[PDB]
Amino acid sequence: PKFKRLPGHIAIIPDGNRRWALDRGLEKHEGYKHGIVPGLELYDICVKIGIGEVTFFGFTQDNTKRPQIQRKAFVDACIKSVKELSKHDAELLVVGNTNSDMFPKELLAYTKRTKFGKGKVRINFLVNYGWYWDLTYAFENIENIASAEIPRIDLLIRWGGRRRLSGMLPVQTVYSDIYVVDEMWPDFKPEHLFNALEFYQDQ
Amino acid sequence: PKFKRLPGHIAIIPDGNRRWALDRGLEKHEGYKHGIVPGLELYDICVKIGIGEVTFFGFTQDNTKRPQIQRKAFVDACIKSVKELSKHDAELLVVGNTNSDMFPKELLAYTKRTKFGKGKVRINFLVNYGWYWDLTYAFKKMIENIASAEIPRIDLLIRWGGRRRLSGMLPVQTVYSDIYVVDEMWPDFKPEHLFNALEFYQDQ
Repeated sequence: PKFKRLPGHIAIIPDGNRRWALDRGLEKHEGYKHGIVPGLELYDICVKIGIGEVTFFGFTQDNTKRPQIQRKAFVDACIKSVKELSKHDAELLVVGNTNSDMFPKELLAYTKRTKFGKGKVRINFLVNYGWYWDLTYAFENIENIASAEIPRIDLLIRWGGRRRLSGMLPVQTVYSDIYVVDEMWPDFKPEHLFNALEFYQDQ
Repeated sequence: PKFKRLPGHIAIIPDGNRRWALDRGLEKHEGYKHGIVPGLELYDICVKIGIGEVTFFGFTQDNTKRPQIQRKAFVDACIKSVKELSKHDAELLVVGNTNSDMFPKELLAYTKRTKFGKGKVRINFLVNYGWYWDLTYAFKKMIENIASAEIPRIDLLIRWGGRRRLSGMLPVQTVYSDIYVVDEMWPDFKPEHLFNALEFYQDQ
């Protein structure tokens, strides 16, 4: 799959895990564990076609107020995802509010950017993230927002059909092209990514 | 057209003016004036359906780096838009960087929210707006003191001309806005574009 122009940095909102699960007659929370392989496959594809940088929207400060069994499933999915990717030649950064009981302690090793393997691509995760916490971070210590190490996003791709930004990195998405996949994130398909890329290269 | 629900606050990016002009065989800068009447049409529909507040994306600091001839034209069209809306039942606020040779003097008067006729709808226009200028204005709860502070949260952003982007529109107020893209260029505005956006917003 050959492309006139590619984005330097792709933002991913991996939504639709709960609907995917109910839709299969599973419990809401059971969908998140099916989100991990989609993420590794997107990572593989990005390495092969040469996407420099990928940011995943993990979970916000508000998402922690969801039922416990959901929160634990989606937290556990983000941890598995970072551990797995660290096994596979990723430069990893986790941005989120570490000053919170809801920051998962297993990811404190990744709050400063860490080369793993040949460091093929920069992968960022928003984990216990909040746009308001991100922006106000600067008064307390705009080059200085929480998410300052995450650069401008060229293309944001959202699964699960909703057409909102959900407070993902307000500063870095000011001029980003947005593509919405209707399918749920666990139903990820290479062509979803390629269709976003076809769309991007035309802009 | 019966609605169970409406957005409180609609945001309009009236894009496509140049491509529409080129497509008619005009110069690029001649599209913007074909953008004025559509705006006054959108407002009349908002007033008649009960939309409370509409914010128009006029132009940004970035947009002024374009050639003299385009800048003059989209500034004139914005000035004419605001003057025309002043004749309606609208509470008008212009927001943007007034410490600039690029802010038109004729819109300074509108930088305080001003009720005309019966003030049936709040219209905000962004004129010499920049997202960086907006966030840094707070110079801690300083997000409540950004330049666009008088412009509340956006429920629905509707962009004409097929592009799915914010072009730096109100990063704070758009954090969770629903987004509807209309492929047709802004001067090809039809009531069906607004109705389709609101049906999408409600059926959500």
